[PDB]
Amino acid sequence: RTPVLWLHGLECTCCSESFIRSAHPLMISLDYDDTLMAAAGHQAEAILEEIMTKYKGNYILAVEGNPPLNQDGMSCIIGGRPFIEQLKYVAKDAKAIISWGSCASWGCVQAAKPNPTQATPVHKVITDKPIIKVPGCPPIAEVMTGVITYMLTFDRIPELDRQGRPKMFYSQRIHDKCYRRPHFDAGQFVEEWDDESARKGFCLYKMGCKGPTTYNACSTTRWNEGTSFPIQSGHGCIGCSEDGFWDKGSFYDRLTGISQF
Amino acid sequence: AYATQGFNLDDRGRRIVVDPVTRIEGHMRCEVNVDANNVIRNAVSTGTMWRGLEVILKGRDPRDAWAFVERICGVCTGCHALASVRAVENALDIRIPKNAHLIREIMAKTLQVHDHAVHFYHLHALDWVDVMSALKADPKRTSELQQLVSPAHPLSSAGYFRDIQNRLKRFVESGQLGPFMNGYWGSKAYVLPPEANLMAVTHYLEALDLQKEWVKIHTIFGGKNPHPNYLVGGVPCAINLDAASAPVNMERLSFVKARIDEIIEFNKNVYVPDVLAIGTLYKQAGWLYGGGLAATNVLDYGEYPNVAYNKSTDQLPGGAILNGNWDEVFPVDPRDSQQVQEFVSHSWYKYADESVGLHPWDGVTEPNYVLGANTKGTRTRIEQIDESAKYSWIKSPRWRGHAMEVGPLSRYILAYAHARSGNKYAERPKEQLEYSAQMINSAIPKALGLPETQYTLKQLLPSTIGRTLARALESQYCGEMMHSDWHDLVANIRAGDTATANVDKWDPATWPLQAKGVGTVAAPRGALGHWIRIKDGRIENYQCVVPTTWNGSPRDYKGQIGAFEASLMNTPMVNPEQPVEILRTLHSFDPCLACSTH
Ligand code: SF4
Ligand code: F3S
Ligand SMILES: [Cl-]
Ligand SMILES: [Mg+2]
Repeated sequence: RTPVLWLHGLECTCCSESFIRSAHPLMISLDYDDTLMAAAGHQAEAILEEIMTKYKGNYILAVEGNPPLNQDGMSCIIGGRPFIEQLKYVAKDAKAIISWGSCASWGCVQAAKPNPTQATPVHKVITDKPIIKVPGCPPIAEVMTGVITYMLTFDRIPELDRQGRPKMFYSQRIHDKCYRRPHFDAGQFVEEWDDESARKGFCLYKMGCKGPTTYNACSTTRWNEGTSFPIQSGHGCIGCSEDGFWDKGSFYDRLTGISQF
Repeated sequence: AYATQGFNLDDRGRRIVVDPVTRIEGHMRCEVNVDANNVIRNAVSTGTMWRGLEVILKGRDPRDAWAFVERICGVCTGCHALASVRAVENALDIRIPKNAHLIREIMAKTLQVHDHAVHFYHLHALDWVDVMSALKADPKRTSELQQLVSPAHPLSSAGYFRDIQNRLKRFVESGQLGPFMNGYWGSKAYVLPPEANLMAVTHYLEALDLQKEWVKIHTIFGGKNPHPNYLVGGVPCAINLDAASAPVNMERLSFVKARIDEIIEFNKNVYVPDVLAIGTLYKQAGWLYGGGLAATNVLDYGEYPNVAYNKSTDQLPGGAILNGNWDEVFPVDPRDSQQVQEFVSHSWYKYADESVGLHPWDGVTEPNYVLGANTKGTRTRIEQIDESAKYSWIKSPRWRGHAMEVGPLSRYILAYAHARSGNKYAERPKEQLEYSAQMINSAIPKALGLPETQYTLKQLLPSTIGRTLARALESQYCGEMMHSDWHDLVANIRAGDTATANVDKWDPATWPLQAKGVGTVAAPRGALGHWIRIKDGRIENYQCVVPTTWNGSPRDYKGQIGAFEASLMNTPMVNPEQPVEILRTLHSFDPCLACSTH
């Protein structure tokens, strides 16, 4: 068995919450995760170090959140030391590294302009290890558990795209199979919230939907055991799995050049 | 050494450090000093993260703000979105339609239940429950205990408990203890018998299974959980009852009601009875520590009005109590510059004048990470933090200069005080409190063959037990309320009102050229506010004061301690190398450190 050690940088904890929503599956030895552990303080820190030695180059490091480079790294302190030091220490002997969510993958909200802490994604700090990006704010629960399951079944990272995202989950844009696509194709759009068109489920492009430029499994796998997704519940995609989505203009400003899509 | 708020602080004793504090959200360090008999005489709360979300909002569109601030926290997911849309609506004089109000209330109450129940089982329970003792339980006698604690809970057979115990023993014998590795099991701090421990572990597993269903209410109305979508002026989930093309139709509403009904069963049959049982046994052991500020000063903004935009109809009516005088609830006004203020004297920020507290409309967030002269260690390797100087990323909120506790306990104290003074909207929390006191004092002791006690609610409530109890009661009350909200929603739609968004002020060309607003929420952990200033269509200032900011605050200009530090004071520790009691009390606040610092 291969242990999974889960670290937390600067984060909101959404990815951890998403992971526990997974229905399929509901395998690992989660021997470190600060949010769950019975032990605290020195006793928690000691648990971390025993696993690294016993399973050298045969544990997985999963990272939620990211390290800040400003404030001498002490805008995120663990055990009186900068988080970046813990991250580098644990990364050194990991077999593989998972960057959970948009925070670890790209920066997410704390890296949006003007980024007061110089929050930096994991792959810009750890450059000599196999990494997999699992972006989204948070990612879909079944995407997170699907990644872990593949890695534990096959003892390797699944096929990645050029941005380091698993092709098994991030190969399609939301817009490809969005159920509102026939409305888009017929020029049938919502123009104001709760207009007649909105009550008929017309396409949300003119309300700012970023589905046409966002890769994720939201339109097919959907959320919370396939209950809904943002568009089905009436709000456009805000682009939350794409690098730098907070700084691509207002969420309610439409994409330019509709004919492209 | 110095005296403040009736607490005699003294740092001359043995220093103990807990970093990381585990089983919380986010990053916290705690330090204490203990006397010759291992009693806490000093306590130091340090928020060890900051992201700077307030500064990130500057210059952006107020309509987009909710999505940014929602990412303050994925645990209390959506409460910041609600505060934000309320603040913008307040600034721009926007009134939302009834269906949007009810849907927001249902989403809020769903968060309350999820957050409270998952906290208790997933994060708090291990401070009261010894998981290794559960292995020594008799499944038959555990089954018999389950009948006494909650006869209506159908999952009760000896075989059910026996199967749970075996898979725990298997997990334990594997050698891969995972989250149970190097715990404090067998401490004399744990007082439950084996059967009560196995019962709790069993309900842990039930809670973790069911929590994923409850949040589907957010998924229906808001697209996803965590981080459901909100909207300035209403909700995006447009309605057409009788058709499958709109976000909300009758089938989706029936699905929501089914989830609410499940919630009601869990709260009344599992959660509340467990907390009453555990509370009774720790009360019998004499463990009434952890009151801190709850014994004197509590605050909440007030929430859940029966009639939208009519605060006199708040079903959790708020205000402020001082000096433990429960006969005098003072009104709290989030707009008044002399009421809510934040100091940074002992925080890693800077003001022009740090002898002054700033109301959040004039709030300032400029970082200043610097350690005091008495620090043991260096800037990047802290051994012992210097609480005489700046020691936390959390600001210091105060009300008219007073340090206050916030949270479910504060709300329940305030509700009880209101009911005593004639308020007719607080009848249910009063009933819950009186029922709970009778169970803890009399019915549970009678059933377990323990002595009857005579504690009043004024003695029971200001304690770590009381703080834990109030959370469970609040969960129950929130499930009951949203069941009513659902009926009112469906009735309003069936009568012909399908409106979900007011778009009259959507376009920024309609806005006043400058405006300011405040949105408040009774978030799971306490009193939440967002204060916004808008200038020429953009965010000019955005400041958040969050419940864990109140509770986890460091000392202010006058040296007054906050709720966490006060709650740890005067508590004995069985073993100063095992922080069992520290964690038990800290966890009773359900600390959310990302919330606290934002
Ligand atoms: S623009 Fe958005 S709502 Fe419209 S079809 Fe594409 S993904 Fe769906
Ligand atoms: S906002 Fe995110 S959750 Fe999916 S629909 Fe868009 S990628
Ligand atoms: Cl990003
Ligand atoms: Mg603030």
